[PDB]
Amino acid sequence: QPEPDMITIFIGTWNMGNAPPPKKITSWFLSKGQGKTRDDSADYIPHDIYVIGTQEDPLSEKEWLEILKHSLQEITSVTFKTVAIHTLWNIRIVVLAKPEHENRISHICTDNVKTGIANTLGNKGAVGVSFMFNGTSLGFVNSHLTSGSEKKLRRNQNYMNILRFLALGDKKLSPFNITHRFTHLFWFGDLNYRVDLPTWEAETIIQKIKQQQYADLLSHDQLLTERREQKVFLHFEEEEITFAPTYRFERLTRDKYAYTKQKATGMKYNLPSWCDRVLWKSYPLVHVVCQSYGSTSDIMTSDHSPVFATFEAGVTSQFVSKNGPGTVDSQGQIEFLRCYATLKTKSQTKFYLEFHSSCLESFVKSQEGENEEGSEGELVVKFGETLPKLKPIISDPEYLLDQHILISIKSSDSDESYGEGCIALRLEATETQLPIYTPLTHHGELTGHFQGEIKLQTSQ
Ligand SMILES: COc1ccc(NC(=O)Nc2cccs2)cn1
Repeated sequence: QPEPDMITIFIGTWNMGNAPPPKKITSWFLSKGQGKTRDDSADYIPHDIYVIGTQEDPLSEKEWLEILKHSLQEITSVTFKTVAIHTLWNIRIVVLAKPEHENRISHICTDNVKTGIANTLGNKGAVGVSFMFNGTSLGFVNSHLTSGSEKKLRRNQNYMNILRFLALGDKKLSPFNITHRFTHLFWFGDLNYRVDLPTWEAETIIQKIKQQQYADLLSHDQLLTERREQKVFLHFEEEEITFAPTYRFERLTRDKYAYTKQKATGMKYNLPSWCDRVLWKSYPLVHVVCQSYGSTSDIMTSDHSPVFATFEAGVTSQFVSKNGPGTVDSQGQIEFLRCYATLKTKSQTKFYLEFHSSCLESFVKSQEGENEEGSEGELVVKFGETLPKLKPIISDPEYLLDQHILISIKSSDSDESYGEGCIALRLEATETQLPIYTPLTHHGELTGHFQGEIKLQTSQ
């Protein structure tokens, strides 16, 4: 039975509004309702992995798992296996997978982050799950960020705390946060970004929604605008939104947005907003295609509608050769030529590189680079032709061209990373000098760039 080169992944996010769900929620898992929806002809075809994020979830783990499993069984006639479940307060993540994947899934990690301090610590934060699916690392984050139209900066701070402190994936990748640890990272939740229009425009916004005219609303969505200004979710993707705002509804119908200030809202307006989102970040040149992104119309127990997104995602096999794993394959090598880092830092320490990859036995430290002053005030760290030759464990091009090299640039003085990036080995040619490039980030913010040339030797 051959190993897959693709899987499909369902991502769900639902703020349940502290209310139990209705008896039928199959529309969510079928990607039916508004937006980019799934074809009826696929309804019986199970996804490989279902990842369910809830917020304001009033159920026990047992109660929600029973509902999820019985839902998927009704749809697919498959009894899904529980990969992981993790809850922080009323924020929950469930990962289910087809039984045939049980022996493909390993290295399961869970963690949470609590955001805020004192007043603002006690209900917001994130839960996450990571695991290996054969040769491919998968990370999943469900976050409930700070609420309120006037708190977009707080949400951006919540995001940075979550990506710094959520401990998922391979702990040997010590310079790297979750935005570099995974082949595919999915980040979803009640991100709580609002449509930033005046309160007086509430009825005009409602009109626009009834006409399915979302363009003038999305142009004011705080998540889109903050992402355009590189304030949050740098280097993440989001499918185009073609569904109505998923908040704030009167419960038990979808006919009414409940936006007016009430004692129950702390006298805050809740203009219709796309609070409930799914974003992703995959390593360069790995296949990932969003095949649905939408909201249900028929689940009305909460003041939020459920959101679904589905993806085709490239996966690789757990490669064995006569040589690697447990030795090198002299026939393979990775060379870096004419490489330099450009850093936004004011620091004048010397820097070195670390090269991390599951195609290496262990990470590789470079010699210190040569600092020069760049014209426009920046630091340029030149490595020229000094970088070590990397010795992959397997030289077969079917393996090596699918791999990635994580790069950290570190201070000689403090051994702290000033920037992290990723280079694909999915090259146009082997035994040929080719340009490479990655932006460098630290704590998920832009700190520089790394560019140069690569020369990859495979067994072919
Ligand atoms: C390689 O990482 C990425 C990922 C996405 C992108 N493009 C964007 O982020 N485009 C956006 C327009 C407005 C908000 S965001 C570039 N590089």
